[PDB]
Amino acid sequence: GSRRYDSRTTIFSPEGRLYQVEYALESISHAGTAIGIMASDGIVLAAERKVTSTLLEQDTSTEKLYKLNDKIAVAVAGLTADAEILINTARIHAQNYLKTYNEDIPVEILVRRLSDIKQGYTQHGGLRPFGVSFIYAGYDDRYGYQLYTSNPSGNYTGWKAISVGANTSAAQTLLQMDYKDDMKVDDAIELALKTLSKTTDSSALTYDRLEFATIRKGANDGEVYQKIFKPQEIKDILVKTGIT
Amino acid sequence: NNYDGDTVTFSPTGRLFQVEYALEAIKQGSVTVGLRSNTHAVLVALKRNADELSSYQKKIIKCDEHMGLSLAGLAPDARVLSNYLRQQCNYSSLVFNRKLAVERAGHLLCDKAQKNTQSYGGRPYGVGLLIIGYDKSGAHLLEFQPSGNVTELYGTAIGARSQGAKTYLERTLDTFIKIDGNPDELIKAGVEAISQSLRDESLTVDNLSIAIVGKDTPFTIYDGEAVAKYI
Amino acid sequence: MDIILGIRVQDSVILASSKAVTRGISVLKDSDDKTRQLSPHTLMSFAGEAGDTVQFAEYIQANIQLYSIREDYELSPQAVSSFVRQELAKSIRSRRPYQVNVLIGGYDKKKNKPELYQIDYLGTKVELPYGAHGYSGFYTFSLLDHHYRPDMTTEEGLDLLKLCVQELEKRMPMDFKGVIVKIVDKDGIRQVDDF
Amino acid sequence: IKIAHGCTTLAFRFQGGIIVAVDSRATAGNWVASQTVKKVIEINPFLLGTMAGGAADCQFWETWLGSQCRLHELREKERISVAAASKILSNLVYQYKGAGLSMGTMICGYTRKEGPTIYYVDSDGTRLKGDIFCVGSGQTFAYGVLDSNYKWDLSVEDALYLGKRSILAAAHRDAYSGGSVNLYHVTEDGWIYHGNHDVGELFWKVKEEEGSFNNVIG
Amino acid sequence: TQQPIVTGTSVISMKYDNGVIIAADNLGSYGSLLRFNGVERLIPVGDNTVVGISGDISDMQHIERLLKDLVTENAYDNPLADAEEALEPSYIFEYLATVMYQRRSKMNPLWNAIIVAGVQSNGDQFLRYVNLLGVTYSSPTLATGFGAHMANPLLRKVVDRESDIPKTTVQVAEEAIVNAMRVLYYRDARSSRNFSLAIIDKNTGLTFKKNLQVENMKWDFAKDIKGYGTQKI
Amino acid sequence: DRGVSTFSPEGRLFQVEYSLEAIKLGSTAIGIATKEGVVLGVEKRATSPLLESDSIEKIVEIDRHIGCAMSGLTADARSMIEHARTAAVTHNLYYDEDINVESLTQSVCDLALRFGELMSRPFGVALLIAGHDADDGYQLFHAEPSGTFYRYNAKAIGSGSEGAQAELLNEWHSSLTLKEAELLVLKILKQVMEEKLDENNAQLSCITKQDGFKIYDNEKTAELIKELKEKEAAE
Amino acid sequence: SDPSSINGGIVVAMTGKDCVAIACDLRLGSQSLGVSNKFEKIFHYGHVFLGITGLATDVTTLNEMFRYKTNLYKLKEERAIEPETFTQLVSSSLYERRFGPYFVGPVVAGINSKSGKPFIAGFDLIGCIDEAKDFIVSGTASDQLFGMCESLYEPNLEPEDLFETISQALLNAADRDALSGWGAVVYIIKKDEVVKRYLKMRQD
Amino acid sequence: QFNPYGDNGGTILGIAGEDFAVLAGDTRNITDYSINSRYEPKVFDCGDNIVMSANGFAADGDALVKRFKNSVKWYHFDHNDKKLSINSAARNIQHLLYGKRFFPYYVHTIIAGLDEDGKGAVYSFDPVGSYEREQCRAGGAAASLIMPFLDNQVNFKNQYEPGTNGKVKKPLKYLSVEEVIKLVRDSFTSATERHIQVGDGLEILIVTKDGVRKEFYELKRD
Amino acid sequence: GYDRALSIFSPDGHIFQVEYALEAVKRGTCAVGVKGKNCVVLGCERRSTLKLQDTRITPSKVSKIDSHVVLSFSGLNADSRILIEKARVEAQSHRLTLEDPVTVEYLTRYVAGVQQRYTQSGGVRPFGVSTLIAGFDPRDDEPKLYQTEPSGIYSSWSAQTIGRNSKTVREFLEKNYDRKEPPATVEECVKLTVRSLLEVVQTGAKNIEITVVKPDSDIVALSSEEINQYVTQIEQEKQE
Ligand SMILES: [Mg+2]
Ligand SMILES: [Mg+2]
Ligand SMILES: [Mg+2]
Ligand SMILES: [Mg+2]
Repeated sequence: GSRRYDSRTTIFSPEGRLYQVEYALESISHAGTAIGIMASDGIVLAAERKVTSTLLEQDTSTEKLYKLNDKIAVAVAGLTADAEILINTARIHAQNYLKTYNEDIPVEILVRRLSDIKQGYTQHGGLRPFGVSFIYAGYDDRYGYQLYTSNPSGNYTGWKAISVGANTSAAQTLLQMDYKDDMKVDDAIELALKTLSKTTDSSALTYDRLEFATIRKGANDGEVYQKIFKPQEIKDILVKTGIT
Repeated sequence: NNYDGDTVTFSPTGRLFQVEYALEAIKQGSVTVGLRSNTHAVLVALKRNADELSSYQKKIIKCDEHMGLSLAGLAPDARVLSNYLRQQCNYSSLVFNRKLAVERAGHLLCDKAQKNTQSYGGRPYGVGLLIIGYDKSGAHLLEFQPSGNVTELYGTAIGARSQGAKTYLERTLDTFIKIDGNPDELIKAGVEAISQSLRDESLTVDNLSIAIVGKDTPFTIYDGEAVAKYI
Repeated sequence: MDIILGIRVQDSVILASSKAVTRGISVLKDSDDKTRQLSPHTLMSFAGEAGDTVQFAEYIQANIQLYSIREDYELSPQAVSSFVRQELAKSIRSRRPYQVNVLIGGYDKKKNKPELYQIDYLGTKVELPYGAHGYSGFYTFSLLDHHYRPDMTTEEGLDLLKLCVQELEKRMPMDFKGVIVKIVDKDGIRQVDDF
Repeated sequence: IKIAHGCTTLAFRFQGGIIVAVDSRATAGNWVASQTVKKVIEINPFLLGTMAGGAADCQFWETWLGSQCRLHELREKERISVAAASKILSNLVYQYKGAGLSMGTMICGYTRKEGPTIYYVDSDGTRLKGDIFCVGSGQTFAYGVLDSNYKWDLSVEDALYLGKRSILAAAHRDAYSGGSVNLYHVTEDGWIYHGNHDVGELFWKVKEEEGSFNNVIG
Repeated sequence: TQQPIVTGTSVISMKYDNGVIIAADNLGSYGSLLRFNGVERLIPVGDNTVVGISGDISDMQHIERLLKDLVTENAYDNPLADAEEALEPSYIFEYLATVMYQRRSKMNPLWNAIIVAGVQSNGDQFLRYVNLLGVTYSSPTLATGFGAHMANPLLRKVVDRESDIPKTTVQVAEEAIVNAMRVLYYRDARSSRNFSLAIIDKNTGLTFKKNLQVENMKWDFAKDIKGYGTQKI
Repeated sequence: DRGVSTFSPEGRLFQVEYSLEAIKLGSTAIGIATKEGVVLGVEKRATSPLLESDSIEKIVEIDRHIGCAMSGLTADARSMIEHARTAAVTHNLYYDEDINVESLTQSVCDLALRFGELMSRPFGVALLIAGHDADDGYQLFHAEPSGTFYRYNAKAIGSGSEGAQAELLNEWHSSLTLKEAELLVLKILKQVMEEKLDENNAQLSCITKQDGFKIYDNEKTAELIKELKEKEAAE
Repeated sequence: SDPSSINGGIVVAMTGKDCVAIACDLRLGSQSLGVSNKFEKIFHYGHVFLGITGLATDVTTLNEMFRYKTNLYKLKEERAIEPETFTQLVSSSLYERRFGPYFVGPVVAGINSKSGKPFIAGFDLIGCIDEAKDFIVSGTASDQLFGMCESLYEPNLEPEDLFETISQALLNAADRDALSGWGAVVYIIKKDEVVKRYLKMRQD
Repeated sequence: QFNPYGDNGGTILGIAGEDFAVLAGDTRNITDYSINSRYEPKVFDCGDNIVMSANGFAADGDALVKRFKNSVKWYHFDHNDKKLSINSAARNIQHLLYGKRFFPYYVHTIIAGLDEDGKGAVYSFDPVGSYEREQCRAGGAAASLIMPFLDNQVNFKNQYEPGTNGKVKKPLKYLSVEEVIKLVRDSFTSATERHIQVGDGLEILIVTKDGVRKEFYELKRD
Repeated sequence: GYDRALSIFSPDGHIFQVEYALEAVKRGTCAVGVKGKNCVVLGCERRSTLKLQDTRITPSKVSKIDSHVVLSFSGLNADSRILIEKARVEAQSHRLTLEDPVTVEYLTRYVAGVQQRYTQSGGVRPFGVSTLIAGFDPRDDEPKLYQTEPSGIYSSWSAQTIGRNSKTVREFLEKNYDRKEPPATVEECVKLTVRSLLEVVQTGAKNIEITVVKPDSDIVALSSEEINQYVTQIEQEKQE
């Protein structure tokens, strides 16, 4: 019968590893680097677009940074198509929680549920896992500003600063060097860009090859604002920090 | 070789190896004999034990007041098939107030075993059955094989060294067929038949299993001291 | 099941719930507690169809307790009330709806404010300073309209509540065998043993 | 046809455990279908259930309960609590709510952790813990005798009589109750049966010895 | 839940010494309208059974198709289909009886009263009734509808108990049936003059008589009946 | 790979034959049947000294008149016991009587071959089902993952099964007392067990008509161990 | 037992010169018993306003549902939903429950941010759209509101004048209805400012 | 509207002796005011020395007996030809009846035989499965006529010892098979006189350790 | 639905998928459970290759199943969440029907049963997780500590460890733990647990987590400084 053609996506290796999860992570390691840095008064999300072409429409484009609700956003590393499936699920889950409790969903709860879905694809169903790693940047009134990451295994962890995608080894070392706990958003912005600028496989880091976003309490009195940076705004912030 | 992984595959010569391997399980099973006259039908079965401390595996199963079989091979498969026969016999009685014909019984077993040999996932039955019975057209003896092939016979035998008993019955055909209105003589002929398949071992009191059905005889099984008469 | 009341004061929520359980022409019990603790700072009283009331109350209780363990965190009274309303809102269009009316008294530890929610079996939620279900309201509401002040103490609230129970005991046709009173505040839930 | 509807049943907690007392009559309208009905189901050697409302509903589901209790103690290696046992039954009938089940029952037991415990369970889903319960067509009559004579510090002998007398009181006045009185005494080491008492003989015996029922000529 | 539309009235039957007789008129009534006149309500199954059906005709035609299909199914892989393993009346009845009760149990009955008349393989007479409720019974005389009220009394004067069966000849039995059919024509408002009669004998086999008529009727006395009491002209 | 319900050229189901190998790796379990009762004994085999041995439950009650001992992948037995307990109680509910030991065993054995491509693989555990009923009296059954069950006068399963079975062949007779059977299980267990036999690493049980199925205490078994050692030194 | 008249309440919407107004009472009752005088019936999703009369549980449910749907709309479309589009969404959602409907009388009101055109619309319980230039009415005093609006209304009213007209329409209609009143709210909506006014009315 | 139930009339009677038990029932089958059959047996030998009758709606009566007979057959298959005890049969029937609790078998069921101590046993069931062992039970159309007579003559109710001032009751004792049949025959001739649905014939099934015997008696046919 | 039998027997009688699930457990961070006279302590390793972590929000290794029972684990982190969730639901379901919280044995038996079901169900792989479940039964002061593993077998332990280098710490506990006299106090039990982890961990900074469970739903997690005091005390006594 059909047994002959089954890859058996949800099995263990002799060493106790999940073949498909490991190979999915290998896929993600070639994806454009995405960085998240959490400050005391906000969060930064920075991501490098995959080898841009000059005729690509840059302003009306979305590849790396997606909005889940007003308080939570994600940076993507891996297959974009896979990520969008998960993003729509996450957006729906956030609205279900709001409908049920009349309160915006706590960041961890959203992250756990999305990570539980990924877990499912590694344990049952016989389907390939989602070739995607997320960086979740969000706020709620319990824990305040939070950074998380999830990967195809369905395992998630919390961070002060973290990178996913390509050159994470080099990127994590540079973040570990210059990061400190009393850091501000504007400082975190500068660290995020400096790290990408040194870990990039491109010749020079430019505005057209970047996606940038912040989550501050920079709105008027005790409320959170999401800023997805425009092309011109990235061009300005790149000049202001002295990279171009 | 490359064509025995499952029952859904034909070999280049047109063989179904999984069905043939199921047939092989019957040859390993203990010998059992079936034979009939015009008035009665008899099953004789050599039971097998694990060791001296164990009991002897029961070979004969009752299906209705007028029908039953003996098994050789996987006993759980015989339980499934006998249970199916019990239901079909019972359906015929409740719905049509009609005792199920032994020929239809065979046809139903054939069709049940066949479906298992044409579909992916499933496996063939690993057991051979000798169905005896007495219906509106007299006494009957059937031989079921898990390939699906069912055959009506005067006499036969299946299991290990069954060829000895089968040759004997082929010689004795003219004698035992006319044993009408005499149960004990028809059993004796069946006991003498199964004796042609014995090696080193002989028929003891808790080893031999006999069943009979006929004109004015419901399907009844004899074990233990009840078969001491025939040793 | 008949009389359930609720009064939100300055620093607490007070729930009063009748003790009688009547079936036919017999009062089977006169010491029934018509309430469940959903969380340390959230209490729900209930009244309605026999069986449904307790079955619903405990189902909600279990769900909230499950949430508490999972998140190691207590849901706000507002959040619990919304969850409860939705469950009843689903229920009303089911094959056999829960015929249960509830009051949810809770103390929000983040806001440091007591909160009283009234939800009927249709899933009709309202936040109130004082509430009641069934015929109880027809007597108490007008009495509370008059005597109730928003800055009252817990002791003033209990006296106001005594005034309601006295009026019910005078004008209600059925003997409801008094009430069990419970207070919900910053320190949690406690029962008034002498009322 | 109509089906059997055998009723007067009571059960009360006291110092020496629980008393359970029931009548024996079952009716189909005015027709007395049976005078010898067993309205106490012996769920197991430690638990008792009472029969009121649907005879079949009570029988079927309370022996079913005995099966669920046996499976509990096989898996948990421990006696089932009266709370748990009663709730297994009340949760079951709640699933059937609306379908037309008819049950008024007392689940009575005595465990280490609980002591003597009585749960009233109802076909409309009600589950009540209590000290005194009285269910059936003649329940009001039995309540009158129970309420005026009940104390926690009754002796096992006096408690047994009180239960017997309360059923008699109902058997007399309530047309749909009578036949005979079945007594049970529940202890921690199990229930103890205290015999079948014909009401016909019990009435005259009580009348003479007690001086009661002067309205009736004997 | 049904209501019967096109309906057939009484089916009457009885046992005699060597076999059974069954009869039923050829009418398909549509309420009070005597709509269809060429309706055969006796349906033979093989050469040893006749099934007489009253009630809803659409459901009767369904039962016809079932019986027709039963004969086909029995013949499959059956070398003795026209011999030892031929369909018996008892087999045919039990099958119908099963269907009738299953349908009533699904609250969607076949709105009929059925009488299965025949002769078994051992020569025994078979006569048994079944209806929309799945109710079954057997008796020396069986009748449906008005036949129960009017035919049975007349047929029971011939065969009152079991011991009267060997004493009753086919001539006497047929006479009683034909007489009963006449009485039903006098008194049943949904009956017709034309009818079919079937005899299943253990010796002579199945004899199926079509296009019979009620005859030798008494109507002459009607001319003497004037008014409703006092009228003289 | 290959099908789960595949036959070998010799006419055996691969997965069933492989499960039998798993059962050989399992700890030893012995059962002996007498006219005074049936005895069941097992090797606990704690993987480490820190493991509380009393929590090792390899002897199990099915009903008051039926007991069960296991050997192999013991986790697989849980659902088999659950089914057996349900079958036993359910029959009592339908028929107001005890269920026959054979009928119970047959019900368990029906699960065995309900695997394929139902559960994904056969059970990796063998069971010794001991019990009593009014018809056939005291009985001991060996229930395999093949769906087959044999009745036995005595039977050993597990790692030291072939050695213990040969010993049971010589020692068993039809007039054994219960006390004699108890000691015989302890004796044969001590022979095949790796570590030295005591009350903590070995467990006894029995089923009698009068008192039903009982697992022995560690105090009771310890005395039977001491009684056994003295009797062997006495000649 | 008439779902649309258990709780009681009313909503009214009007258009003016480069503006719209939507107003509602505050009552929530259980037939004769008044239960709440704080139960607002007007909600908004971005710049689109929705008033809902009828069975209160559904009023609450639908608000939560349209919040749910307009939030997902905004995330995917990257813009706020417009009144014309929302009107269609409300209709779709109601008709989805054709044979088990929400017992409501919704009313959409708002100004299209692109064209600047004032827009109002009403619906029956199964989602039939009732578009109007002038005014939309809903609730247990709809008859009264129809009568008030038809006589009091005139086209091209300035925001300040429109406030007086809609307020007087609601108040006098509510006072002739037992199940309506107990306070009132009026939303005056201009292109990029929105004023909300609580009216003083008789509390019986 | 279609009514799935009907009343086939008739009446049945079960009496238990010391070492025997009888289960009687008239042979008349009716609908409304018509006789369907003067001999339509409704007391059946079901095997294992169990006799059974399900009186009321015959279609449901026949379905139930048929299902129980089948249950006895499968009990033999599944439990090594074990004899089904009367108490086990009773509990089994309860589950058959209650299985259709919400669409009942409209029948008063009675079974009779010998218990496991060899003593006479009669069990009676309501339509939905409530059952009880008794010495005595009449069921069906004329049960209200027969049953009080049985209380008086079998269980000696309301009968006191002569001269004892109504203080000493008449002592209970087992009746002989001869005396029981006399009571059965008188019970049915009496019921036939006063109940229109009872008559034609009386069929009694007597159960001893030796087996199941039958006796038939004529009844008035009007 | 995906039906494939992934967990199957091999010629030698092994179920490789179950055994490979154990290898995943062996890869996981070390976890230890020690029970004293009146308490149980659950110790857990946290690998220090991860700096820039946010310990506030990062999932804790020890999880509360109910107010009186806790569960720690070693192996696949994502898999553990599924077992914990099911266990938490069953804990509330037990309270609802039995009107009494679960025993530690019952909760263990449930979790172990789930793990077993995944070893002979089609289309699924076994859980790459072993658990240590600890707590106190309702109205009981006897400490309970149980272990489960992918195969589905479970058992009770006076003290036990699982995860990477667990054979080293099990060696330590086997000679240092006395059955006749377990840790009499909370301090003694925590110290022995920390000592055992110090054989394997590396540094006693933010690498060790300790959770103490006491009778009547008394559970608390120790902070960095509190744990660091045990580390400082043990090292000074060691230099001798
Ligand atoms: Mg009375
Ligand atoms: Mg008004
Ligand atoms: Mg007013
Ligand atoms: Mg007459």
